[PDB]
Amino acid sequence: NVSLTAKGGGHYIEDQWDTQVVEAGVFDDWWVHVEAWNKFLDNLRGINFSVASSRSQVAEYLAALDRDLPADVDRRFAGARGQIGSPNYLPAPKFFRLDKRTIAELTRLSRLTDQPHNNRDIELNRAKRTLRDVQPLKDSALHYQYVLIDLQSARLPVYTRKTFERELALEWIIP
Amino acid sequence: NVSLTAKGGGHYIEDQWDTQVVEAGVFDDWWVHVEAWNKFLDNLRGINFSVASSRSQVAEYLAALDRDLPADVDRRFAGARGQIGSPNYLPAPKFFRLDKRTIAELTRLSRLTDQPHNNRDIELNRAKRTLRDVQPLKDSALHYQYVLIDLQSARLPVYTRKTFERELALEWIIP
Amino acid sequence: NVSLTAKGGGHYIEDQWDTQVVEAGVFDDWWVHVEAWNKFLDNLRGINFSVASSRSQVAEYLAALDRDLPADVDRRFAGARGQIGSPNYLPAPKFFRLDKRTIAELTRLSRLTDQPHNNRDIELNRAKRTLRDVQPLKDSALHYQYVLIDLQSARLPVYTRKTFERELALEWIIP
Amino acid sequence: NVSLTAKGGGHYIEDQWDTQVVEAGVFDDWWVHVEAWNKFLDNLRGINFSVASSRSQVAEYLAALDRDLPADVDRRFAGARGQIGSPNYLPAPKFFRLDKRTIAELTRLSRLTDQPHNNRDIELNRAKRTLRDVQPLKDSALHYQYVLIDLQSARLPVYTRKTFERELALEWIIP
Amino acid sequence: NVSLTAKGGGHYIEDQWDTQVVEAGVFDDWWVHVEAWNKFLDNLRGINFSVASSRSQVAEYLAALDRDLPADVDRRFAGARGQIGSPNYLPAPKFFRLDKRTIAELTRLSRLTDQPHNNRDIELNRAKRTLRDVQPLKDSALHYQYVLIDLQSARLPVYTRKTFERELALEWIIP
Amino acid sequence: NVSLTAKGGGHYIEDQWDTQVVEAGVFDDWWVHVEAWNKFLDNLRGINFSVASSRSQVAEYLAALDRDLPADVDRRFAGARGQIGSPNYLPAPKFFRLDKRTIAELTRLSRLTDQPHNNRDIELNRAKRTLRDVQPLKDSALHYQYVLIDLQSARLPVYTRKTFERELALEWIIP
Amino acid sequence: NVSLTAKGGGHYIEDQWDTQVVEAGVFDDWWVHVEAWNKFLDNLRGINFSVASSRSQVAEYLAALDRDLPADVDRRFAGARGQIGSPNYLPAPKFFRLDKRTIAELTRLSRLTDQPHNNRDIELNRAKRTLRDVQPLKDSALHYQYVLIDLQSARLPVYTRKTFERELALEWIIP
Amino acid sequence: NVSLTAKGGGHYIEDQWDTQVVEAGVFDDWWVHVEAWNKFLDNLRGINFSVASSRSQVAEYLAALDRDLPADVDRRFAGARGQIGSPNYLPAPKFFRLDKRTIAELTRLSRLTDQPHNNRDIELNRAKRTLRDVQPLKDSALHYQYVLIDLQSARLPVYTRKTFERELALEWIIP
Amino acid sequence: NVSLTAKGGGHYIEDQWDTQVVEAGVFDDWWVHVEAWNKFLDNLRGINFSVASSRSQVAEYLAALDRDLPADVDRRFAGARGQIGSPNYLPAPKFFRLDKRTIAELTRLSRLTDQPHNNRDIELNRAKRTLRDVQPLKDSALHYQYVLIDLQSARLPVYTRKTFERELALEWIIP
Amino acid sequence: NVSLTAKGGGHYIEDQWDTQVVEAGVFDDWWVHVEAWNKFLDNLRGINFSVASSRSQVAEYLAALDRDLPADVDRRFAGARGQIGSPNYLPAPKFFRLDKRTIAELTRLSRLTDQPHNNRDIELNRAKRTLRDVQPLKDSALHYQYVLIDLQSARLPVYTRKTFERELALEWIIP
Amino acid sequence: NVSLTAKGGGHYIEDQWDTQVVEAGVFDDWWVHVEAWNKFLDNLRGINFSVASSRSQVAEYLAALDRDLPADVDRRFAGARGQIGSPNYLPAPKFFRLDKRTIAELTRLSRLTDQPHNNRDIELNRAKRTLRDVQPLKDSALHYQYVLIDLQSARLPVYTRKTFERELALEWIIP
Repeated sequence: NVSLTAKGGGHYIEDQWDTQVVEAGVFDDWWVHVEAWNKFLDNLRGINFSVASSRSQVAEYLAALDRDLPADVDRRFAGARGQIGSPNYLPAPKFFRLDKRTIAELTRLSRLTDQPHNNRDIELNRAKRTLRDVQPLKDSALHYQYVLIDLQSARLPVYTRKTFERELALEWIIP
Repeated sequence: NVSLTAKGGGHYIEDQWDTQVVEAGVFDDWWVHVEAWNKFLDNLRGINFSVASSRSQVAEYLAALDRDLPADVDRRFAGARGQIGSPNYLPAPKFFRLDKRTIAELTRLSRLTDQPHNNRDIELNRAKRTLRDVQPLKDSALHYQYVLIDLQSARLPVYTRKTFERELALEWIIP
Repeated sequence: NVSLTAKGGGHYIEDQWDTQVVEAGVFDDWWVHVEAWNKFLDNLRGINFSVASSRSQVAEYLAALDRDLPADVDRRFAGARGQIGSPNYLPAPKFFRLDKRTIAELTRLSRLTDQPHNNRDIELNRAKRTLRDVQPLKDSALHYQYVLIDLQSARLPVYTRKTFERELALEWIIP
Repeated sequence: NVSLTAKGGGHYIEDQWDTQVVEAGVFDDWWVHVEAWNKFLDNLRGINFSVASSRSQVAEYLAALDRDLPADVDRRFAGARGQIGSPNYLPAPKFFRLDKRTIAELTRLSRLTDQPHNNRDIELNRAKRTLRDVQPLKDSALHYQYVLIDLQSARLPVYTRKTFERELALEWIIP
Repeated sequence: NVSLTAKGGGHYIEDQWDTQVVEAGVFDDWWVHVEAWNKFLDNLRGINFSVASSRSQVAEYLAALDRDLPADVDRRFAGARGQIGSPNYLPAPKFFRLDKRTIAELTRLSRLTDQPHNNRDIELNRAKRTLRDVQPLKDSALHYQYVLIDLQSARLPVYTRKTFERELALEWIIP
Repeated sequence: NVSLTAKGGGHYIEDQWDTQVVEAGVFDDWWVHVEAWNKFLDNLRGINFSVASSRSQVAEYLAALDRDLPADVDRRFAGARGQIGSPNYLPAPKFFRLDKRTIAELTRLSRLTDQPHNNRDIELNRAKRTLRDVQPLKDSALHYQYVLIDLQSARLPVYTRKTFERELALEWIIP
Repeated sequence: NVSLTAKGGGHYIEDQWDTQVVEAGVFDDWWVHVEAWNKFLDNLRGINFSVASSRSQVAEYLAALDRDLPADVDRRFAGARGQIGSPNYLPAPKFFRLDKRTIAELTRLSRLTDQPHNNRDIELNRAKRTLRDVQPLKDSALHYQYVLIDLQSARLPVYTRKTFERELALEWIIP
Repeated sequence: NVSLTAKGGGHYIEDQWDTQVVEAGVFDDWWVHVEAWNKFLDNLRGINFSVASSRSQVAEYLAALDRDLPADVDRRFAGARGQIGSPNYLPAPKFFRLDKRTIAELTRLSRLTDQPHNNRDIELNRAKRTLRDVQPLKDSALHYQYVLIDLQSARLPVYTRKTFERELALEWIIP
Repeated sequence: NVSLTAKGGGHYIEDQWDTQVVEAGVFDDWWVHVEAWNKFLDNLRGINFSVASSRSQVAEYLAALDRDLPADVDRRFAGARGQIGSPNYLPAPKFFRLDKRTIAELTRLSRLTDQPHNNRDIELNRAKRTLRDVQPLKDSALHYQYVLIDLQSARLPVYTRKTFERELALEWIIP
Repeated sequence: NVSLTAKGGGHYIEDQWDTQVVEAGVFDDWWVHVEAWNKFLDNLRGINFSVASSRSQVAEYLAALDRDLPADVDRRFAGARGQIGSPNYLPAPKFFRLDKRTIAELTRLSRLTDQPHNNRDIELNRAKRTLRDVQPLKDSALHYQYVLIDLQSARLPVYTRKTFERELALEWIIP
Repeated sequence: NVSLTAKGGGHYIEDQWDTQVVEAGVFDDWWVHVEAWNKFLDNLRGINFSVASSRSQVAEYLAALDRDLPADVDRRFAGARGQIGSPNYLPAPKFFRLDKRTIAELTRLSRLTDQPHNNRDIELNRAKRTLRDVQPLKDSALHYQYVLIDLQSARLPVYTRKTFERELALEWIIP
């Protein structure tokens, strides 16, 4: 994934594939599915700071919210299945383009949540024989509040075939 | 959800769908059902600061008060079922448009309620062998009073088909 | 590896192989497979600082994310198998050229994660008969946040036969 | 080793062998096989500082990554076996010339890793009846980070027969 | 946004678009919606000086009170929907032209509210172990009173199609 | 980027490319996309002085608000896609020419925000065992208010093909 | 590098090579690739003064932004690959000539960033048992602001074959 | 070294060898290889002042950047191997003549970096039981900035056989 | 601006444009819009002497009360839109011609308001550890009263097309 | 710049170029663009005396308000693009000839603004442990008022092709 | 440099070279390139008096604004490349003859900027434990204003081949 639409027909002319595709803004850069991005966001919403394994989640969800381009010549940009006006339509496949800027920020959260910590004092005097402290946690907790805000705030460009097609002058051969 | 009105007929001309719909102010931005927003608000009313799990609620309710556009071409904007003047009417489906501004604020509550804390001292000296303290809790408690006030105060635009139809020049083909 | 495409046909004229290949920017310098680089990156994402063996991973993954040129005369630069427009295509073999600059940085992480440490006090008083401390860990933890950011941020040149062929004037004899 | 190509034919004219070979830059100076150097480098990558026997490795690997000239008259400089364009080719034998400068640096690592230490306090109070300390280890740990960086960074001259032959005006008699 | 009226018909002749539109007083300069400006103003009214996050608001509201021209050829200047004298009218779309002068002033507030401050003494002696001071805050507080007054005082030109059309000799082709 | 419009057709006659393009005012000098410049500006609006990482943003955003000429022969100056009067138009690609003067000023902000500072006293007496001070921060804070004002104030020339074409006598061959 | 265009054809007549090439303004003097210079500049933009290893970068980047003449007879001045008007063009190889003046200035930054410092007091009283000070750092910090400004400000001559060929009367023999 | 070109043929007439070679400006005076000088320079670039062993480098690199005349009768001045216009060319062997003036300056750096120092106080009170000081280091640090600048600034004469041959009327007998 | 009336028709015969327009009393000399001049005047009315930023206003308002000729051939002198006697008329565009004399006086105010001052004593003894004095301020305060009086007093010539047309024998070609 | 109009056609007869152009009043003497001069003037208007960096501006703006002759044979004197009476006209390119007298005066401002000063007493007693004084600043402040007045007052000759052509008997060959 | 035009053809008859060239007004006397002199002048414009290293610039720029005769027999006086009327022309190479008078004056600035000074009191009481003074600086600051004025004021003779050829009866043999 984002996988989806399959090999067949063929093909992006590929005279333009490299001139305009692998050259930049592709592979180098993420694509995040919408209605897939929206629930991730609340996944981060969405976390207590901190008990471990409530921070182990940030680190993980960045992986497995699968984040790659919807097409490879041969294969088509993710598209609509079926005609309009009918019970089987299920048309809208959607994609958020993530700026280089965003990703760098996204990893920022990725290691917002990691702090080198003593917790391994619960075990020596508590299970055998004082208090834990949080200022490192908390100035990361609030840093978090801010880094997260901008991700929701800033709009990211939506893409589709009507659009990824117009957007870069690339077209899909019939035969 | 907001789900509801189903695939059939068809369809928003879709000549204008992207020009005027996915382009902005849609997907990017929330829709909250009224008479669904109203009880959420009291859900937040509505919380003691703090015993945990009375703050775990804020975080959750932001999810599952389901918050998305009432239509996708193919499908129609949420509408009235039945004719006027009759026992089966049940006409009014209503929607609050949430500003980009609001959501950012809404997450503000989302991590108003999270504070990195020591509570895990109840366990070592209390269950085995001093006092808890609240200033971090309380300046979040009052911050809360203020962030919440504006959500009730500020009116948010109500939408309906008579209105979402006029609002953006988009129309629903008969056949 | 990167291994792959096999001995046969022959061959890069080899009149130019040394003039333009072993001379520099080859052997001396890494090649990292794409869609192979992308998951490594999240491998590093991706680590807690620290419990050992969560830092033993950085050190290892630098090895075994195999990182060498896709060709040796005799053998061809990694290429596409099959014709366009058909079920068996599987065309895109991709490669990130790693700057001399990057590698030096990459090892920087390699011994970001190594710190000479006391941990071997858990054993004497804890298992027989005080607290661990983290400032060395943490100023490496944050150093980490920064060294890692640039690896994602900075774009690295993508290469392919249409491209590694044009890029250096080297060509593959038919017979 | 580097051993390899065997006695036969004969021979470097040996009128020039001493004028241009044993005189300097030969025997005096190392040769390191490529694709043999590359894995050593990660061998050093590649080490924790410190638990002993994770430092005993540096000392050893400098030996046994065998590091000597590919030829002695009688015998030829390491070369290609077989013709081009065929399944049995296996052509590329490669060599890094190591500067006098490098070796001196290489031993620098060799006794970066050796420190006179107390560790033999684990045994008296721990096994019979306080804490270990690391500043000597750690300012060697970081010294290490730097000494190692330059080894990867700096390119070292690649050599081959097309090249070791041109490089010094020495040639191999037919009969 | 200001978004609104949609692509269709076409179009500003565009023979005059650049002569009289992108040339100056457009893009370069803001447009603020009325009845959208009016509530912003009270947003600033409207702030206590100071507790942080009561100054974080000024900075934000300048963004997201969306402030751009109501038209782009192709699209029409924001207009009236429906005929006069009827239940669906909702006619008046209104716009404040903001002088170059105003914006520069508007940012003046933007960093009226930012002061480099010590507040991070509450944490060391108050949460661990004297008084805060306000003269920098207060001579910004009063500076504020004055900078804000002129924004309300000075009238800014209202615009509409009957007017933006007459105002610059630009007209909208029928077909 | 600014990337965009792709290789094809061809080409700027290139008899004039160097006489009038690489010679000066090109490569040497920035181009900033409009509606891309406008949000950057508020990005700077827009910052508190100071907590670090609220100043780390200035430094970054200067990079990645991508700032280069819209064309290279072969490729065309960024242009309009589609005919006038139709749902797919999306015509206006816009560009701010940045004076040599501006850039020098722009870097001025770039290291307005950097000050050599003691902050690393929070750690010794606060986390182990007095007040921070701001005059260096604040006379940079206000310096900032002024350097930023002129960037918004001063109009910068807008460019387009109707215009970059007339502006320098350069034209695009049909075949 | 700048490496690139390869041995073949031949050759600069070399009757003029020394009269007009090695004699001066060549080898003696740097060449910096454009679109390679542009990102370096922001590399320096671009640095905090100071935490070490944020100053270790200046020193390094001067090396490895590779800075040498695009040609050696035999080999051609870096040139365009392919014909005009076609998908494979990738024509523009560009070069900034660096004045003797610039380089001397460039090293000025090189040891702007180096200051003999006490930092090695963090370790004795902070890790075992007062404040750090910055005036040396800061009058280097501001010195920096100025030395850097001129590098962006001053235009440096762009070169190409159409130009390096005309510039010195040197020409490339066909056979 | 500079070693290189080998005994054979013979010979500089040697009627003129002493009249014009050993007499002066030879043996007495250094020769530094170019493209060998260029990387040394950045070697010095290139150093932090100070932690020891970052100053031990200056002292060393003056040795082992090997610095002697390219010829001894019998042997030829370093020359080109192969004909022009062909894949094996590798023609340019280059040499910087170092003035008596330069060398004296070069040693100036050689003991710029040496200062008699107390550092051996880290060991008595720090490892057993105050602050280090830098004014001697720093007025050597800046002295350094200046001594180094002139080495890059001042051009040094390039030499080659076409040139070392013309330069002193010395010629190489055929038989 | 004064911008306004647009390119079209054409044109001032331009046989007389230079004889009678650019020659003098045009470009050289200001034009100030009436009903635009009138509010500026009260802008200056209108200022307290002194607290800074109440004097920063004089300096600014001289800029941005935009002050240039209403026409350039091609374009017409600012004129009336629509016929007499009707709801849309909005006829009167008006202009004050500013004498060379006035402008020189106007700048007089421009640096009436600037005085080199000590104010930066509030900061050393007031914020850390006597009185400010005003005679320089006040003899500028009263100087001000007088310089300002004459600007209101002296009438300046009003201009319009009925008048700028008669005033210089210049006329606007029909076709 | 003033750059602009490009090489083509050709050419000033150049029989008269030197007799009447390079001989005097050209190169020797400045040309300042109008509508480029006008905003510079207010740039100087326009400055407070003094806080540094409000005087650093005078010095800079003299550079970069680019000030050179509009033509070099081959190239034409800056001219009008397009025919009269049409939407694309943009005719008027204008130039102020600066007397030798003016420039000398202009530099007068250039080092009106520079005064050798003590300011570097803020740092010793204010940041560690009396009043600043202004008479040198102020008699430069008022000197300024006067030197600036004459620049606005005195009219400077406007030039154009209809005029630079008549002005010196120089003409532009057709072929 | 001024270097440029290369050896070839030949030659100034050299019967007249010494009679009329090396005899006087040549070698003895400077030549400064125009459009190279013009930016130097602003380089000096252009300096604050004083902080050191803002005076170190004067001293340097006198060197490296390279200042020597455009020709040596054999080589031609700097000339035009290409024919008139064509895209490649780039004709005008220009030169200011500097009087003996000027140079002596030019060095006057050279040690206008050098004053023996105490600054090395910042270090003893300021960094360990009164005010700096400027009268020596300032009467050099103003002396500067005057010495600099005449350099701009006084016109210096422009030279070219049409002119350096006529100027001294020297001519360039064809064969």
